[PDB]
Amino acid sequence: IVEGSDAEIGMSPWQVMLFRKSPQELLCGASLISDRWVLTAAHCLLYPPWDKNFTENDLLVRIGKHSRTRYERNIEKISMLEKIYIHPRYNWRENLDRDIALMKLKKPVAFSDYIHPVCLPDRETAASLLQAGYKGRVTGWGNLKEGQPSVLQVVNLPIVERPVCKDSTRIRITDNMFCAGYKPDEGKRGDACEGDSGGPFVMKSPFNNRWYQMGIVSWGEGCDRDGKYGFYTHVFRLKKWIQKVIDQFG
Amino acid sequence: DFEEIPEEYLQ
Amino acid sequence: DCGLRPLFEKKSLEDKTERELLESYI
Ligand SMILES: O=C(Cn1c(Cl)cnc(NCC(F)(F)c2cccc[n+]2[O-])c1=O)NCc1ccccc1F
Repeated sequence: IVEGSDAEIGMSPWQVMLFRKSPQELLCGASLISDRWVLTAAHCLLYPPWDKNFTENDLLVRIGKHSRTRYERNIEKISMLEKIYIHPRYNWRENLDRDIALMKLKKPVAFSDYIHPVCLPDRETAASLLQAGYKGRVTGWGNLKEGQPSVLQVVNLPIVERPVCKDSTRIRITDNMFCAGYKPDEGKRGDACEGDSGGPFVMKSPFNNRWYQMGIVSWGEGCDRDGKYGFYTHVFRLKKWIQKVIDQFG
Repeated sequence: DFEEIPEEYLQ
Repeated sequence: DCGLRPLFEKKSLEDKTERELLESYI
């Protein structure tokens, strides 16, 4: 995260760290949506252009963390994966369209003060909250500039008008994406960066006071560049796929 | 710079 | 029980910047 600040303890209890066993390294962010399921960006697992193609046994899921590098004994929980599910129509060849994947853990995680799932949006919540100008929150242990942070970083960003998103890049944008960030004249700044991918873009409903994950950190051109914006996977647009996978595979 | 995690998980 | 944080919502404590989010939902 660029231009963000340290998260408070227990601020994002659904934040998950995708950790590579060997070498031991942070791969991406992710989110806990139930005691057995984790949501992340498909490019974190499969991206042929960089010969990236991880399988269940190559990774570890670390939940309940705050510090990036320390093994938070008695606080975090490390889980193994049972099965990875990548959207059948994930478009890695062109624009990362449908950049989403689900990961089923071997055994349920027990919730605690630091581990708790985020809600997935219903059509109504998505309708009322996903509006240009409304701010969401992004979290992660990724780069601070285009040094990695000591602890989880957080930044609040405004959703941007589709036209503006379209006009800032050469990449073909689809209905399965939305972009966020401050305009160059807006003064404030901030953005996700390397290491943040797969993480959650969440919003707090003013109706029932719950946090909902509206997006997944997907891609950008640089980090916190003026005139550029971060792009996120539109979670609601892909909810039927999510429902399908979960009720079909447990 | 990551701290060694328990081998119990590495298995 | 999703989306309600044990250290915040469940205790009725606000985090330091959540107000900024709520203030944007005009
Ligand atoms: O690293 C990634 C993933 N990622 C990948 Cl796999 C490929 N190309 C990326 N940027 C380059 C790009 F031209 F925009 C792009 C986008 C989609 C498909 C192909 N390319 O070429 C990209 O971004 N995302 C992290 C991230 C998210 C938001 C803001 C900054 C940021 F780095």
